[PDB]
Amino acid sequence: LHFIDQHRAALIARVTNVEWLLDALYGKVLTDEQYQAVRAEPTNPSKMRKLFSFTPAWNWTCKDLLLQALRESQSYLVEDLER
Amino acid sequence: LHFIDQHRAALIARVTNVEWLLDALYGKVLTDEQYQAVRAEPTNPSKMRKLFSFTPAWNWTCKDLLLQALRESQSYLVEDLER
Amino acid sequence: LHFIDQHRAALIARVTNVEWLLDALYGKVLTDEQYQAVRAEPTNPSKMRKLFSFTPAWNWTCKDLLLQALRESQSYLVEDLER
Amino acid sequence: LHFIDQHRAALIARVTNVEWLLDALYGKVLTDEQYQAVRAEPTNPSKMRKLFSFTPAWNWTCKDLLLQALRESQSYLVEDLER
Amino acid sequence: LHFIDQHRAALIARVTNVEWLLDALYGKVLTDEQYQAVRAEPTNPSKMRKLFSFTPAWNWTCKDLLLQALRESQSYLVEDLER
Amino acid sequence: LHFIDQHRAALIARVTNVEWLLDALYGKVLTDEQYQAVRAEPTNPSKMRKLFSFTPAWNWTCKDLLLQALRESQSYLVEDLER
Amino acid sequence: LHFIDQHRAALIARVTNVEWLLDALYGKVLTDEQYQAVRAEPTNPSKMRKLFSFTPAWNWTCKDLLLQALRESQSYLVEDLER
Amino acid sequence: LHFIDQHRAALIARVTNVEWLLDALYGKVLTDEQYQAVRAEPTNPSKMRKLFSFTPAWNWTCKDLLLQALRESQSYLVEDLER
Amino acid sequence: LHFIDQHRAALIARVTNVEWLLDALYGKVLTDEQYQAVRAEPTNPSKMRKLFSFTPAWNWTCKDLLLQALRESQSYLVEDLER
Amino acid sequence: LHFIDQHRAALIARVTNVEWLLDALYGKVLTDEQYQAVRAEPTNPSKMRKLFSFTPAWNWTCKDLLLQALRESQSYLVEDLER
Amino acid sequence: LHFIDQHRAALIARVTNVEWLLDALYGKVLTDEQYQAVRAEPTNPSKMRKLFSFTPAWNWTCKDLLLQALRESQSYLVEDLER
Amino acid sequence: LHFIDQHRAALIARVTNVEWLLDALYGKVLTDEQYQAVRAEPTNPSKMRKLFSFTPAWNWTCKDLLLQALRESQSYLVEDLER
Repeated sequence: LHFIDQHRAALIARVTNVEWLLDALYGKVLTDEQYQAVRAEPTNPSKMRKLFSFTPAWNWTCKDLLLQALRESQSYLVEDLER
Repeated sequence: LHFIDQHRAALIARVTNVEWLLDALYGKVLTDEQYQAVRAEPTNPSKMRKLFSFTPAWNWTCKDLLLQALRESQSYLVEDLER
Repeated sequence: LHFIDQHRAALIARVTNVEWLLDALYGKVLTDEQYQAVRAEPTNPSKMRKLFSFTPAWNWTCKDLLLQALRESQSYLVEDLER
Repeated sequence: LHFIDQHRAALIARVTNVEWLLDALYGKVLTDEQYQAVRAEPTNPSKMRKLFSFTPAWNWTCKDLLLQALRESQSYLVEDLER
Repeated sequence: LHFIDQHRAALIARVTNVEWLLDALYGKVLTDEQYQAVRAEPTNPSKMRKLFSFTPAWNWTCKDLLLQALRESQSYLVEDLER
Repeated sequence: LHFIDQHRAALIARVTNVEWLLDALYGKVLTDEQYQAVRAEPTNPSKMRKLFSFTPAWNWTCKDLLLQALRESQSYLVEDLER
Repeated sequence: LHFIDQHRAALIARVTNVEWLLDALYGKVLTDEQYQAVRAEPTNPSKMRKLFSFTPAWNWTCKDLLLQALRESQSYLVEDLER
Repeated sequence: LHFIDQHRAALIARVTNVEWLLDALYGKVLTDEQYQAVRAEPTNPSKMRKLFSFTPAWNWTCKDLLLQALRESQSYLVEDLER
Repeated sequence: LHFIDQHRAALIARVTNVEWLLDALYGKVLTDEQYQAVRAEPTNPSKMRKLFSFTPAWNWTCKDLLLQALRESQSYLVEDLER
Repeated sequence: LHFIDQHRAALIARVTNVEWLLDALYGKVLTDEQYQAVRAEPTNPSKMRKLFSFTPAWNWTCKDLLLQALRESQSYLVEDLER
Repeated sequence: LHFIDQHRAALIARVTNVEWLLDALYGKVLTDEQYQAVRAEPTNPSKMRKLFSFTPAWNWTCKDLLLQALRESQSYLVEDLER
Repeated sequence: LHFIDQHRAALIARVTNVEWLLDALYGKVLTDEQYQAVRAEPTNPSKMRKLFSFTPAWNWTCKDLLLQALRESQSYLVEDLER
């Protein structure tokens, strides 16, 4: 939701489990070519910036899916960002 | 159809899968040179503006083809725009 | 032949063994610089689009060579596309 | 079949016998280079993701072969996923 | 502030962490299209010149935000330029 | 409104997001040919002068639309001009 | 020779190796500035039209050099055009 | 805590019991795939650098867990670093 | 000085670092609009001709600044022209 | 200091312990993203060139830090280069 | 010297060690921005053409430096070209 | 010789002893960086393609050296390819 827009710069610089999020978003939010494009980036911040480059087309439901995936992956990161 | 004329400004700024639409429209609505010209643009809004520059010569059927490609590619963007 | 023009959009999105086709087409249909340019692309659809960008110069024999290479590489993809 | 497309995320994170599947699929579905590429990955999820990267070119028969190999190798994993 | 106007030539040629500054300025001083246009440039001086092309519209507060981002990113470059 | 006539010279020299304004005014205040004519200019001041050349035919509502587009695009430029 | 004048429209639309022809013609038929001007065009048809814009000043020998470069680069395109 | 950030370079080069720390952190700070990736490294400094690669997402509690595991495993190393 | 008026034709055809000179002369001899106009030219000779088009309004000091920038940028070109 | 600028080409081609230098420069001279970018390069000369790409922003103190790290890591290389 | 102008087309198409030449020419013939611009090209012929684009400003000494670097890098290419 | 050009596609796909050839060619035809770049590839066909990427700069003597190394390493492969 609005969480990933409010904490965009911190999420790019601190998310370390990106392949899990990609697997969670594959098929329903991400097409195969976007998945490949994200996976082809060198480093974690590069992958996160590439993933954020697709967000303008998303509605609230896709962002909620990403937030739920983040909660399942890094529960401590979300609590740190909220706090 | 009239959908791409009513939501032109939002479609230019929010469509992120342009190569898929170009592949869908190739041969039927786009020629090879127009395809190359669109692909030569730097950013996604530039590509969308270049593609929209060809629309004055389209009839209802070509716009329907573009709308069907958009529904297949970004189903959430079309629903967000309609809603 | 006309097969690669009739199934262009499906071939860009589904071919996964591109280096084998590049090796097969090297020297007779592809020059060294075009080979390097195709290899420089990040993902498989990007490589396929780059390879297709050279096809306007080809005659029927070059397209037949590409089709034979595809049949030797992915026999199931060609049969799936034909059916 | 559609089983490996429905349970992709769970199959990536839970399959522990990848070499057996590779030997089962060698020659019929996987070429030698793809076999080497899959075997060159560090971890089991990396190998599974690399193997899944080749699936867009497969038809129903190749996926059925993979599912039969999975049933022969992990019979409890398939039953867990089905229920 | 006036600092980025006084040291424009040295800032174009010596800033090497541009993506961090772009993330810092995104959403407040830069729109999405301007962010994409800056990120589409080949080299660091090209990115810096593209970013400086937007400065005529900025007031003092935007330049202060850029200067604070620079201090957080390259503390040694700012001190070297001041000294 | 009269704002764009009072600050004409400063608006020509300082507006850096012209394509967004063109998209906002398209269809309602600008025709297609005028849109292309404005987009064909090399530099930002040239584009702004070309856009201003059409203003003698506008009423208060068109200028209000341009002002609202400016407020949405560069809120800091409008505040700097007013201050 | 007269070949490039009789097949001008098809040569503009089907030549895909333009940099090789430019390197072949450099120094003898093209000056440095003309080479830069041709190379600065976005797409292949644009490059070929820019190159053809210089031909009114050529004699038979320059066109023969261009035809020899074409045969060395694309033997199948020339054979297709002749056939 | 800040202890593992203050002594990062010394902890990379001197920790010799990495499997014990991995077992201590498994499930609560480390997922299965990250555990596998760390275990797949050749040497102890390589494993420690891979483990440190995941740290940017951690909060104070995760670092405290790592420090407590270090105290239980190497009491002499922590005392040597503190002095 | 008179050096750039004596060697105008050779300077137009041989200077290859134009953006550096533009940055050096920005603010002091060139305005923002003139900088944009020079930068918008396609090739290096076109950029140098556009830059030379502004020289009729320059005094000795501006030409001295340009000559000093040339010596800092291309020391071998100036020595070759003098020799 | 000016040592790493005087012996840049020899330092790129002869430094074999790059991870130690990266650990020594982490935090105070290198940010996390730059650290990852350097570590993501294939070979030692590639890593050295990537590290040198960040040097334009450094002052004398950062270069002195790098030189001291080099002295601690390779004492024979520095003595060979000086002699 | 005149060698690199006489064998320009063969040198663009056959030089495979470009980064060594760039390191050899850095700081004396190439500035940092030109080094970055050459380094940002995709393929070896693209890098060679980008490097050759800077040659109009060079005198005999710079070309001799490039020739000496080529002889040290590829001794067999120079001998093959000479014969 | 021309042997490694007549059998390029079979040599890429069938050579299994690449380190021996690299050791044989080190110093005389391969520089240290090229040796590292070839050794950094994942699979045998990747290593062979990387090695072939350096071939355009070789003369007949270098190719003869590679052929002699192949004959010493694989005698059955050369005999199979010849017949």
